[PDB]
Amino acid sequence: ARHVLLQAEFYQRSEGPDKAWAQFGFHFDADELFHVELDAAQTVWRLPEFGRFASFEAQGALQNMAVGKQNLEVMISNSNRSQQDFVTPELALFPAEAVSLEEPNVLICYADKFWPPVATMEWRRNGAVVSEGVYDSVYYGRPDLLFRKFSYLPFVPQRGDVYSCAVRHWGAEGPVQRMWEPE
Amino acid sequence: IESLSLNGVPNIFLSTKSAFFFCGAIFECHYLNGTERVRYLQRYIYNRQQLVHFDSDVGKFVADTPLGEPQAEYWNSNAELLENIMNIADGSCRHNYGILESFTVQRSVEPKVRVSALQETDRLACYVTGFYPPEIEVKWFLNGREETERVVSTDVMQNGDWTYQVLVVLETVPGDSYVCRVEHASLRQPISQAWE
Repeated sequence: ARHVLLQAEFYQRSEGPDKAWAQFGFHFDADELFHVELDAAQTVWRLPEFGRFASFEAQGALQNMAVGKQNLEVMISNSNRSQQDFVTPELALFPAEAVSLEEPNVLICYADKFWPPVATMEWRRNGAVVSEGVYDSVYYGRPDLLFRKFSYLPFVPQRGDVYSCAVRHWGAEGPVQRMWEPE
Repeated sequence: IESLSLNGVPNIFLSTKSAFFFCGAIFECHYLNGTERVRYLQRYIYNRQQLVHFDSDVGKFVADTPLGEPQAEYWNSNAELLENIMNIADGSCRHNYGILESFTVQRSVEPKVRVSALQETDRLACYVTGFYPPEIEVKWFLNGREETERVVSTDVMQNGDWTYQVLVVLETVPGDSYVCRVEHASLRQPISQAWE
């Protein structure tokens, strides 16, 4: 359409090993307004300004999640435990802003076209893991029913530094990785 | 602060009697021609298939796969459910639009424009970042004339933080005057950046 506001939720689980996950979010065109922390009943706005403009009663999402959990078990039963092939992610790595020496920037790792939406990013600078200040998004849908996810690393560009983002997808035989260096 | 409403609550499926299983539900408000028209959709997903959907222009659930058919028939049997769902397009969808409009529909973030010689120099790069909405026009002019032949643009890329970026490179061996012109809704006049 011309603009779309979308409430997107899911509940999923693995066996061997047994684990479950769920998600509830509001989205406007390609971007995320908020998601709910489903263990904490917390509305988490993607940008702080949004929480100064609007509110959302978080427990509604958790009540929806209980419905989705029941629907999952019913559809697993109705389908005779029907399942589908995993799709591994493709990765893009690019700075958020024009690169200047000694000017704070943010490196963006975008994992796309994967299923199911279970995937973690790990950042390295010159081969050493970096964690402080990293932000990871929740999983954003796609019309082809695959998913995508952003991770962000604050950094200060310096000549000869090499960054890497590695994505570990549920069930994958290994991580997929991409590297980037400031020009 | 006003409170957003749910766009929907998932309907309950009917039971008809290593591994991985996934169930998703999506509730969409489509805002067409500004406030003129709303189209409301529900979509129910199992693993990687949409089973059943609702389109307010139709007014009934429609199955997209045989697994969705018992579900559409079940829900379509409930007249009051269909009435309530049919009310969402001009109800919660428009309530949420009224709250959100000023900072989504009307969000405006200026692009940041850098022009950069690349290599000697065989390419000029016009890097445009940080803008919202994603619609933008970035063009190269040499000596006054727009260059279409030797221009390579990335797609407009989503940064995921409600900003977008694009890089537009002119393959050229330095005419005398190059300009990158950027037109964007956030700006009262276009940005013209000339290369030194």
